[PDB]
Amino acid sequence: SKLQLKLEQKMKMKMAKKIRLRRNRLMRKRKLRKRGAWPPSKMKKLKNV
Amino acid sequence: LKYPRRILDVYQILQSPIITEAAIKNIADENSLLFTVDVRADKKMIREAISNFFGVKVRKVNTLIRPDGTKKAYIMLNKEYNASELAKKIGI
Amino acid sequence: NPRNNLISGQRRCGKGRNARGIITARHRGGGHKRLYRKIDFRRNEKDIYGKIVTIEYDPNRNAYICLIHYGDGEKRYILHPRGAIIGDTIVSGTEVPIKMGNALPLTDMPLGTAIHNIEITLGRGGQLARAAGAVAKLIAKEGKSATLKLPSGEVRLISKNCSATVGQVGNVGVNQKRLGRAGSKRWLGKRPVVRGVVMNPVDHPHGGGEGRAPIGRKSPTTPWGYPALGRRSRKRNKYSDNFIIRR
Amino acid sequence: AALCLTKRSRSRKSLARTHGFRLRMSTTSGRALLKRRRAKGRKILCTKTNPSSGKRA
RNA sequence: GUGAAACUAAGUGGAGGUCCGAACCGACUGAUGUUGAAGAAUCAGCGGAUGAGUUGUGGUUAGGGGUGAAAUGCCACUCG
RNA sequence: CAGGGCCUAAGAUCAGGCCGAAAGGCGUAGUCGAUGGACAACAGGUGAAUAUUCCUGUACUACCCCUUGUUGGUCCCGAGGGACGGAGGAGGCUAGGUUAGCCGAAAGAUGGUUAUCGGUUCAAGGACGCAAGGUGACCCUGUUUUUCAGGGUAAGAAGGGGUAGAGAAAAUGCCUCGAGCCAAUGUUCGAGUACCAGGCGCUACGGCGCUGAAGUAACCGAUGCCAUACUCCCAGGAAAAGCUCGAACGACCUUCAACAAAAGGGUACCUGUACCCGAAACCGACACAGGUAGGUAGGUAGAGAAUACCUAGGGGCGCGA
RNA sequence: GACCAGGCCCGGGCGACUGUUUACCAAAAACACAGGUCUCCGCAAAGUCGUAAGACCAUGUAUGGGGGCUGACGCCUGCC
Repeated sequence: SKLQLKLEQKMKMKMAKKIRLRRNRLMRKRKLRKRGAWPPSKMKKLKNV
Repeated sequence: LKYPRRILDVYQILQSPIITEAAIKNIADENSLLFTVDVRADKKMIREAISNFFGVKVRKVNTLIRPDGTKKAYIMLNKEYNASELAKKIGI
Repeated sequence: NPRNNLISGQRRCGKGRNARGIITARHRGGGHKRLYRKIDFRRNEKDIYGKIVTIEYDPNRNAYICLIHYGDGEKRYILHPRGAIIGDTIVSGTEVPIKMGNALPLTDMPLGTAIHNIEITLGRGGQLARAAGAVAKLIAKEGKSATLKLPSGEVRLISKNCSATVGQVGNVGVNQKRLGRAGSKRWLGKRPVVRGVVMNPVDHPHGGGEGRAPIGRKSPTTPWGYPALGRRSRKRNKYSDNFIIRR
Repeated sequence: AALCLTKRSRSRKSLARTHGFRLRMSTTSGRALLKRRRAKGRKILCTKTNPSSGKRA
């Protein structure tokens, strides 16, 4: 009974983990768009500079 | 009630096709075709005025303004309809 | 615990000085944002105890403030006095005994006591003697007044039904905290003041000529013409509640 | 350092919030200015911008 | 080191309105340039460069005024 | 993708309200107002002028339909959160760089020599998961307390959960369970019948056509991520909406209507998009030895974004002899 | 070994100092400064702008807010 509760809390940990990591990676992508340095074509072409 | 954004005389929402060579490139290469519309137009009003007057499912409606004032509309039809067999009927 | 949802947020922007935009309170500008602290001057919860959990630095004040809870679910800030033991319990009310930190109306108390936060009339938040060491004493009471020696060397009979937080208010050691970094005046949002001799006659009345100009006028004046030594700037008939100026 | 040059690359949005038609019509004084512009015969009584598009030319 | 103090080796730490010096900001000397390349700059060095810093964007104070770390300075190459 | 269809700061306009010869001044609710907060796309190709926009691949948002349950649901209200400082240096790694391995070619008329010359590329996203990094509470033992070895506590983490007061959520007080937690990085799919050195066939000699090898390891090491992570200091570091939770009171609609999901399909609002942008196109009247916010930061020598010479890329400064 | 890359010492005057100042002839010994002192102000505060309503002061309360002069620090600051 208790291990199933630990699996429900673990499932809450997976759902909230995927949501928080999704929000974090999208906000990193917005922080790199706002500086003007996000798209890896515009960085991979400017690897030499 | 279902209002549009603006009531804009729907039998005049399209003005003229474009007969440049790049338009024929869009026909043979894109299954799309080129119209000249007025500035007061939509991706919802032009898109309805193609599936009714022509009888063709239109895929997308890529619009742009042109600095002489008038508006240009690249309309891409569905895969089921060739734009070349529907453009020779009009006169392209 | 910062971000208490009691710091109250939106203010008028920094140490402002604009009435219509004209400089009207001079030498202001600069520093941090200095987000204010909405503290509980007028204690509207009487006869319920409350502990003390945090002594937070209010950047708006010269002293500190403290976060006080209650037995019910609330959070307030009050001025903590000198002697605020962490975890000590304060309680406002009408018959609450005298302790360094709690509040009570000015009637139900003896005379000759150290009190910081007093009221000048009923209903107001808190007016007098709330700086970083400002302590007001009581001379004996009267029928509906109370002669109170507030920390200017000044006595004042006052309305007796006024709330008062008994205690000597702490952070006295700002008498000796030196500003010796010499640009720390600018961190408080206080621009440098120019002096009247070294201005022009269009600006100040002591706009001089060659050299360190002597003061020239019969009296040292303000930049708006009034004499700036001895001339008491007080309306002749306002209250007549003060007994003697004693200054 | 810069030069003693006055106008620069300020956005036309902020030039239209100051010298545009709205702050020119929000006062009795500015609409009196438009009495003098329309009374003289100027083809362009304000210097503005547009929130949608740039120029039809 | 004494029953505790006062004080000191040694590390750890990274404070400064600290120092040298780029971007950046500013303009101390000298030469050039004076119908100048430029209605205030070029060249060689120069002062600050974690701050009382610099700058973008959106604003604010308007002339019997504003603003001024105060020069009658600045307020569109115009300011007693 | 950037703004508007979302939100507010400074500030502006301010219904009513106060004031004032007029014009209008003050000021609350409210509404505008990005330089901020919220929200979903990357790689290759095409191309006289367009590419996160067009084609192809894999995705992700916001609603509808299709299946299970519910009788209430939405908004206003109550709350959490959004939500924030400066400096400091140490870790863990990525981006880039160098070297080595591998693959292809190479005789470049010189004394010798292959020691030489080019590739060694891959994103967003979907899954699985984190240590020798930080965090996890107290005491003894061994070691420089430390990385670790060992014992005990019943709270001592991320987190949940019960209650008690006028107490739905929250907050406060009490009790209990949980030894782990956090995030860059990472493996696989995407992803090769792509890209790519080379050779193979014609030149409008401007390029197209067919085929295609290896595509790994280690040392450095970021000013980029972890990271609003810790430590220190005073000069004490925005607001609102989106989001999440929830009783009473208040407005509306009610059964195949509303709400919450699980796969699968459908649908995709306006404006900006060229070009110059350390400038001949902007601002200095000039195709003016001047100015203009921000981003990317290769090699060698060097502490270094100075300096000297160079790869990429771009020029030879629009009078010459 | 190129480019790059502190000249220093001994005295004195002034200003303690870092800074700010006359955009386009003066960067200073000038202004500011930390510190000192006098003086006004009890909150319906003083002071400032406005005929007024009102606003800054200040969502602060004499250890605070104006205003005058002097300018760290050390010794003092006499007579009328």
